Amino acid sequence: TLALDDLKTRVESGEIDTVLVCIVDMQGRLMGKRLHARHFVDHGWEETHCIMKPDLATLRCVPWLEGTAMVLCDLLHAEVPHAPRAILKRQLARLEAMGLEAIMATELEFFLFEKSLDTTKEEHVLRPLRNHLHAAGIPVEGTKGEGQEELNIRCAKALDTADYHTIAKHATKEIAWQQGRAVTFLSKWHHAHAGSSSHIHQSLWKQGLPAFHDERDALGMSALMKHYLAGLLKYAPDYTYFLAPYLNSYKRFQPTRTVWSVDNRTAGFRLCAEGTRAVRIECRIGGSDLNPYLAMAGQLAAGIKGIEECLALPPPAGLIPQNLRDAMEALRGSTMLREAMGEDVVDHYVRAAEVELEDFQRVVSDYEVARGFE
Ligand SMILES: Nc1ncnc2c1ncn2[C@@H]1O[C@H](COP(=O)(O)OP(=O)(O)O)[C@@H](O)[C@H]1O
Repeated sequence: TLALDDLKTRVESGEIDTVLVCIVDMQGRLMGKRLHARHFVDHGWEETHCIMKPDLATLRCVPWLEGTAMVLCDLLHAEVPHAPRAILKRQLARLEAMGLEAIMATELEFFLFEKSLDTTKEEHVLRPLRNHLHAAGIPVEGTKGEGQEELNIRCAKALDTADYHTIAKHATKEIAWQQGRAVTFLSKWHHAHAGSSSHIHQSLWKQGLPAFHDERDALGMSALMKHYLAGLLKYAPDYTYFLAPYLNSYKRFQPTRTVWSVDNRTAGFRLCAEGTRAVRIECRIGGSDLNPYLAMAGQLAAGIKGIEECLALPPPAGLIPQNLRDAMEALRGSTMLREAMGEDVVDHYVRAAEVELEDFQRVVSDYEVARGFE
């Protein structure tokens, strides 16, 4: 990350002239304004409207853009509750009031199309992606080909991980564009091809130790981790919507069973690195269309309250909402998320799901037409 005073040298030098002052919307997108950096260092970092308060800890250079830097903001006379960033921070603050620090990672998938939007060949997008992100302070492990690719970023404090996921989403679209190539984070862009997921690894820490670990434990799972996983499991449909916010999200489901497992393909929750310090939980429910903040904040809610009831952990080996109408309702009736996040926030994202279904009633798809000549 980039010191404010450091920015101000880069501005007077004339190396940086743009600061993207962003928040993150429901869709998971960077939204905001593009300030002339002189204005930003003089009164723009203070506050601007749309109110956005820049968080100078989030200030980065943006190597895949000339003269350009960015900062993420808190949206405000207090913090607006249904802002995804704010929603994730709230859960995390619960966690720290218990001495617990969440540590998280995202296996972000996408599709590289050969045409513009209008090994060597892949790397013309992937290599800059890796290199520029790394040069933005984001801890890139690398790329793995699943034209379906995947970006590995080293785990981090959950709020870091969310920012990274977001920024890397952004960088990929931009770098692909500049490379004349399309990229989509669609969970299912076609029937014939694989779904793109966003697997989410999680673990809790306390003052430095892996709270999820009992060296004692049969496979390495401590008391608290079991309560945690049991919560994720109990409330998987409550927050299915934050994993699967669009119509198209449910077509990846052709990894949806409310079970945990260390070997299964059907379990919505894989157990990784059994036996070790790096013991953690993998949620495989989300596709790559998801909002990181919300998906993270949703599970932490379920994980926290799994602990606060000392809920018991069933053996490894019902179903999550199979569509968006069901998932929306499952959120509406989520008295868990209601208390965890607030009645107003839940109602807000319920309405968000409502608008998404209604948006469908107002366009006539190609599939209707084709199937409609009988
Ligand atoms: N304790 C942990 N908590 C959360 N995420 C972790 C932890 N340890 C590793 N990870 C993350 O899990 C992801 C999956 O990594 P893995 O499947 O072990 O292959 P590799 O680590 O060799 O890339 C990695 O991006 C890594 O950052």
